[PDB]
Amino acid sequence: PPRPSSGELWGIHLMPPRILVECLLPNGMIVTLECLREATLITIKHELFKEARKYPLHQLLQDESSYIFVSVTQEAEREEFFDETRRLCDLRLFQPFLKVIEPVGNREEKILNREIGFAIGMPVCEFDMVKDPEVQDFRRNILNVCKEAVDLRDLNSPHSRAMYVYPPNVESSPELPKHIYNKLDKGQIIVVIWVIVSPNNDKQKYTLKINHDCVPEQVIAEAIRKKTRSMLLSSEQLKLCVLEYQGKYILKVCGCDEYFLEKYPLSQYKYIRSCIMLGRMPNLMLMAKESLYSQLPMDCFTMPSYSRETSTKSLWVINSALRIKILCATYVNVNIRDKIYVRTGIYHGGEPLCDNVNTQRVPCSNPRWNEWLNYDIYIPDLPRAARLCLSICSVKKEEHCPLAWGNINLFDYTDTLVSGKMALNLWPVPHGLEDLLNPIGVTGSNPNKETPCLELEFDWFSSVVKFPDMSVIEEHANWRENDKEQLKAISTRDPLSEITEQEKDFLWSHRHYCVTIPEILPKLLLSVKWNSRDEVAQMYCLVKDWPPIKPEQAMELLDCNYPDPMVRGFAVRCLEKYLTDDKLSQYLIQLVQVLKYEQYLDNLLVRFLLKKALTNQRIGHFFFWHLKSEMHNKTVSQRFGLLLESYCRACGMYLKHLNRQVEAMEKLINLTDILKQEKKDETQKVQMKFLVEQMRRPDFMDALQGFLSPLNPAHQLGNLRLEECRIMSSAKRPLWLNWENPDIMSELLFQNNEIIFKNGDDLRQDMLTLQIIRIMENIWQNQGLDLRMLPYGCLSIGDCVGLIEVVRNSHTIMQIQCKGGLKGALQFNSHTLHQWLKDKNKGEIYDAAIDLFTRSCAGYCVATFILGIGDRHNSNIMVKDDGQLFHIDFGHFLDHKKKKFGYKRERVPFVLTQDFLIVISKGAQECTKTREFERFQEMCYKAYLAIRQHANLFINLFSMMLGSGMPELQSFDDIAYIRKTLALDKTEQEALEYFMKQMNDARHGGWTTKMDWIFHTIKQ
Amino acid sequence: MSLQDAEWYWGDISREEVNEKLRDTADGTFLVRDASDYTLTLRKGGNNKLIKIFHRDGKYGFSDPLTFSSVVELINHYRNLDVKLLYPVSKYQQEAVGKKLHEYNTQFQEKSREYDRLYEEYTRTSQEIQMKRTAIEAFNETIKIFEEQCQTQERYSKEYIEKFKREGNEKEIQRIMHNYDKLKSRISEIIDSRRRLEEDLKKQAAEYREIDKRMNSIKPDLIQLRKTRDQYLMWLTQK
Ligand SMILES: Cc1cc([C@@H](C)Nc2ccccc2C(=O)O)c2oc(N3CCC(C)(C)CC3)c(C)c(=O)c2c1
Ligand SMILES: Cc1nc(NC(=O)N2CCC[C@H]2C(N)=O)sc1-c1csc(C(C)(C)C)n1
Repeated sequence: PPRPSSGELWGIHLMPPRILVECLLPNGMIVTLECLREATLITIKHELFKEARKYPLHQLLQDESSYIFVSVTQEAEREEFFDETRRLCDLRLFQPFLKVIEPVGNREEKILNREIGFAIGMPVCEFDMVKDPEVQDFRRNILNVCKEAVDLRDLNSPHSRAMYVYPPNVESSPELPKHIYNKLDKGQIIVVIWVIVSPNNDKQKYTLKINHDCVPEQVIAEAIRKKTRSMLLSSEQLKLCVLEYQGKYILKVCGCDEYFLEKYPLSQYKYIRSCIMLGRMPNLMLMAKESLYSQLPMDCFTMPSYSRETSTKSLWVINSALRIKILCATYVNVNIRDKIYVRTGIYHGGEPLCDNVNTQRVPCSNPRWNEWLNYDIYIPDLPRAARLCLSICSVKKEEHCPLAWGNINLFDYTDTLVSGKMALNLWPVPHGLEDLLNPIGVTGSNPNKETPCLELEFDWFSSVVKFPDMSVIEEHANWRENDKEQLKAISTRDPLSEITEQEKDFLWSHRHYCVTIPEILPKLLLSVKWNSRDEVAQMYCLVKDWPPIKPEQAMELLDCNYPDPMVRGFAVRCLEKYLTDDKLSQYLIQLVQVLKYEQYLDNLLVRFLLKKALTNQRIGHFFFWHLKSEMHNKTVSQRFGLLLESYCRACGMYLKHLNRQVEAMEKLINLTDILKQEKKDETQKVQMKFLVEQMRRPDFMDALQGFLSPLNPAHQLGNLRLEECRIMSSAKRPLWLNWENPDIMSELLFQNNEIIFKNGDDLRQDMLTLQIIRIMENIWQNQGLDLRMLPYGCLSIGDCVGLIEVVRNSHTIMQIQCKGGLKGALQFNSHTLHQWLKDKNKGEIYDAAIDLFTRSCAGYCVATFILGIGDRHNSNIMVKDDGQLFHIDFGHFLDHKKKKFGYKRERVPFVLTQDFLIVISKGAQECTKTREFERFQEMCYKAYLAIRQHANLFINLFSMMLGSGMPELQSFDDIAYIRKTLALDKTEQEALEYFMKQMNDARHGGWTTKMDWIFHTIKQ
Repeated sequence: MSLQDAEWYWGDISREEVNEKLRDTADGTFLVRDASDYTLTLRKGGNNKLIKIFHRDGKYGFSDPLTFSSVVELINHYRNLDVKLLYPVSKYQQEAVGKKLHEYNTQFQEKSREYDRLYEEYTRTSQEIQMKRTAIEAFNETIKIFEEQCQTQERYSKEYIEKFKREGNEKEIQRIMHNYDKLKSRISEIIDSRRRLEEDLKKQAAEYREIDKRMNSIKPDLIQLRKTRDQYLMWLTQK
């Protein structure tokens, strides 16, 4: 069991400066020794063996080198501390004692397992103790994918390793939209390649003008030419110079660790494309290939220590209906304020296969049924994804109610069918769950064996049942006109569009034609009757030979509506062939969340994701963090922890950097815990006093300086600029942290790294929002609509704990109004925004900054409408000095639809319509109607329609993010909001009227209302 | 039989207000809706099926051969695998009865608050239990180490102790015995801290189930207080 707090001892957040430590010596002598809380094990051992010569049996003490410290951690394990640099407080001790022993066993294995356990947040030994055969079979077998990935890493010994660690950060397509192509000079771009010439860094430039579509090797060649111009060489001599030394060098981004290792167009690289769009000049750095491969570890992979006639008929042979016995329940916490019954039912994912059957009403105090329930369904008609959802409910007849639920996969991971006696510990009911069963609920028995444990007996047949192999299903499978107008219209309707029974059977009938229009496969699968081996067998054979569809559409087949294994296998194969690494990073959140839905531990999706994580560290990093940030939840803990064990046992030497990140986050969690709990009611001056005091201590400085930012491990975090670090005003007690950028030329990118660490709020909302904002900006730019967004980084690292990128030199409109000053006027006056933008952008800069403002503002307005985001006043919208607008605080989904009662959204007043209308076109008291506002409107309209054109994508995104128990993402009814904002039922040209009407209404409502500054109440 | 009779017909009420109007209901509970037109929502197989009614030339039907020219004859035809319809969802289900709809909502919110003032003290208790479970596990292993430490003593020492006795040095062995005695003392002290933590374990295991019982008593009420406070459409800012 993982430890509950990030304290240094059990129930103490911080060790007092001086602690008494009971040292158990290797001669059986106990010696209490006063240690400093920050003291290393080295010095503690030294001062122990010094003051231990005072105690008897002192001659037996060997050299202190030949001994190692051992103790009990807060996880309740024996940690043998092999690293003796570690400080006392960083030991995570249960209580302050230290046993001194001599080393035993293999040291390498002990160390590696301890590092894996630290990374996870759970000691690895707990997995060894687990007895479920599926768990150990997964642990053993998944190493196949691990070995394959490490083999691909060492396939090209020098280069492939570099590709694994520093994969090319590129866009999906090299095709450069034309409004971007125009931004550069006649099809080419200005670039600056730098060279570091000596150690105590001197620097020399090479300003090149290069075709925008050149590969890195070609850029290096042009730089070599630049240098070998002053050189005295023949024409064929220059030729031989370049030819031989083209590929003896490599390019890096000045100021971060992103390298141009692959043969891509320079514009396809995200950094250079960014430079083009933003008009900034790319600053690269030349570097000898040897000078990089030297800094690679050569990390290998070695197998762990856990890598160590029966009568069977097929399921197609059994003739009977499914029947299961309900024996008894250990206990129920009933008040006897009323009779209970066991409601059961067989389900194929969300929907039940047959009709739900119940047990009899029995005494509440004495719980026994012992009754053989029959289910109205045929046994061979069972699909592969069949499973049993059941629950214990109560009565007053008058008022039903559920108490403890449970789900079980009706087949094994081996394909065997359940039979005989079984005990299932039940799970509790979520806070606001009033359903009689838990269908979407996780499958399997409760690890907590103390909660209610139901016992039952499934039907035992003559032999051991199994689900038939695919060939038998194909054997079974082997037994017009023109209605195509519809097929090319129902395949274009969003996933949540109703599927009528007429259309269901119309699709199932003309199914062998559907292959022509492959993207209709989702809808088609929903129109199948899954409790029929007949239709299931036919559909299987259609699935196997189905045309690969675009990856964005195949993701749909991985959400909850499609639980059949062949469907998911098809989607996984689609991803394996057609999905780019770029978008795999882009959609990783949904891909990780979707692992939960799969029936069994070992499957095709987990293997695919683990392989791609062990093949690309930019995937593997966020793969790791997304899995670790869900280890707090017990329902997923085991699956995600086993997967994390698999990854950490193969990622190689990045594991140590991950450990550094974990260590740092742990210290931050603990510090904020103190600020929130113990020092709750202290003034801010004293909390900041404590903050400075505690950060300056060496355990913190060492632990939280020099590591990779989890927000983007391409950024190194250097030394803390403490004078900038501060506690934020927010009640939840955040931490504003500032690092130097250690990069050799941090001058050419990030001067300062600034991150917010907040311990309090759930960030999954913000994360999903920003990811969607990012997707939208991508869509608009591919369609030649230059709307510059700012989807700042955000990463949840644990239960309501995460990180937030800071945007340099940005301010809230609240600020700009106040920050701009009073200037003699108690009131900001609302105009001020325009004059603050004018005071920071003068001359010709003014017009371009205004363009930036309007282009950003339009996109953010459209996105704030399409997505259910309200609460948009002068404290959520921010402006940079160059004039880029961007929104923050994406806390609520789908317009608080879950929240409150549901009778609003008829009227929404936007406060700052005038304040922006002044910037979007200067002056002119009538800026209700100017040419520039007309251009603003056209932009917003085009953006709205552009998202509407791709709507299915966002529907699928939200539908995949239903695995996460998010506040405003629980049922499809939630997701149905964007169907209304986009008006997918209304025709393309009716939806533009929808949008324009809503916008006009909000604008005028804003013209009238009053803001009441601080509390933002109204006056009308 | 008319355009709107108020027996099984609603307007364009969303799909969110259908599933819950026939959730966990028998094979039958049905209603008529509108489409992007008419719609028929039906229940069978433990599932919710959706059938469209094509209305062209003022006529209605399902299959290809049209067999009706009105809305309400269609229902009674099949009413008495096209399985029949059973139970309809009535429209009139319970002078200016609006003020009374405070007293029935004031229960829910307060009964929600009192449930929230319980689920919190359920979660807080729940995790607090697991904490103590692990701490006992910690103490156990800690004890083992000290018991192993004692084995190290009564083995390395019993060669010096049984060497000074044959040499004459009692108050040297008295130091070794003072040490061993303090070692055993720090064993019994840990055992007692662990026994007290098991006492708190069972205290919290009883308090936990009391919280669970109270929740099991409260829960049936909140669901029934959900259907009593339904709103009336078309009216603004009722409190
Ligand atoms: C200049 C401006 C105008 C608007 C609206 C009021 N006007 C139009 C917008 C587009 C096209 C035409 C008009 C028109 O009325 O002609 C803005 O709306 C929002 N919101 C998003 C939509 C909400 C309902 C949530 C209100 C908040 C934000 C955040 C703005 O920055 C914004 C800026
Ligand atoms: C994106 C983002 N950028 C920020 N930058 C700044 O605040 N500043 C930059 C230098 C001056 C200073 C200022 N304006 O006071 S905070 C933030 C942000 C994102 S979510 C968030 C909540 C804490 C409100 C949740 N906050």
